[PDB]
Amino acid sequence: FDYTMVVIFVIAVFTVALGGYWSGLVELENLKYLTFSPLTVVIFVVICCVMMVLLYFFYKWLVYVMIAIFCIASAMSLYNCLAALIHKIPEVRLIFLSGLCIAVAVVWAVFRNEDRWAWILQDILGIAFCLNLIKTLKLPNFKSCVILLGLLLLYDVFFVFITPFITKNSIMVELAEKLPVVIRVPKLIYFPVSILGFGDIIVPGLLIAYCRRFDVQTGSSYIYYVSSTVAYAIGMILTFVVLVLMKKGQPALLYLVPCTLITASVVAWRRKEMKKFWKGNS
Ligand SMILES: CC(C)C[C@H](NC(=O)[C@H](Cc1ccccc1)C[C@@H](O)[C@H](Cc1ccccc1)NC(=O)OC(C)(C)C)C(=O)N[C@@H](Cc1ccccc1)C(N)=O
Repeated sequence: FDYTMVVIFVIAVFTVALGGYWSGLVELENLKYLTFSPLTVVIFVVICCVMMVLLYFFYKWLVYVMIAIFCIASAMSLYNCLAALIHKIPEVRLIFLSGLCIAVAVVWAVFRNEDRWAWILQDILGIAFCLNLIKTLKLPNFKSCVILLGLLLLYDVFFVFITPFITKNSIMVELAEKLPVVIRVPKLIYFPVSILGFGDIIVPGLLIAYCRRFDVQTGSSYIYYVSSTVAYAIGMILTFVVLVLMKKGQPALLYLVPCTLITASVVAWRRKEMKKFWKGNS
């Protein structure tokens, strides 16, 4: 047990409970986006696998390409999130916000080496990126949710567990000039860092976004969203316990997808609404 492990859990739940909640907020005003498809989901999974293999085998230039793309995407996402937050309280303001965001992104790009104090910048950029990507990506129905979660679960478990049995080098032991995707937090006793991927925040984030959208659509207030967030937090705690008591790295998707899927299925089945929750309205 350590204080750092608490901080990662708070970040991984605050920015998923807010990413999911915010998704339903725009849904409310619509009733007054790149929707996925099962074939599209499979294509995205295959492209993710190919991208990961290319990252591992062509690392030298792929790291710089990923840093540049992540910097631009995170600057844009931070601008969008800050503009959305400021819009509520009563353009030159947009230009100033874009300038501040690009200044933060440039500072992060030029200060990626010092791990003493670049982790704050990387955490803020990652939280903004995850929030924006959860808001903008909408799933059509629970079938896509289940297919994507299961395919990612099998893919990630394979990549982390079966790869050591063949490759002489786990692939993720090299993937975490480090990769600009993983969230880095040093030991918060005096400042050896922890790592949490963006997938743990995004994929259950997409499921919670869909749950909140369904909440808004059907009429129920907070049932599915609260249930999914509670199960996601319990999954994070269980993953942390298993990681500490196993002394090895652990694929969290393994202790996240079953919990979230089971809780969503149970909460949908208790009300006899599985068919509607699975087909997708309209
Ligand atoms: C909640 C968290 C604690 C769990 C964390 N596991 C993880 O973060 C998982 C695997 C991983 C990632 C990076 C390094 C190792 C292992 C993340 C893993 O599940 C996802 C899979 C995924 C999901 C959706 C879409 C695409 C991919 N990985 C992912 O999103 O892609 C990258 C690698 C680019 C971040 C972990 O095991 N951390 C260990 C690993 C470690 C890091 C540093 C030193 C020693 C050991 C730790 N003790 O900090």
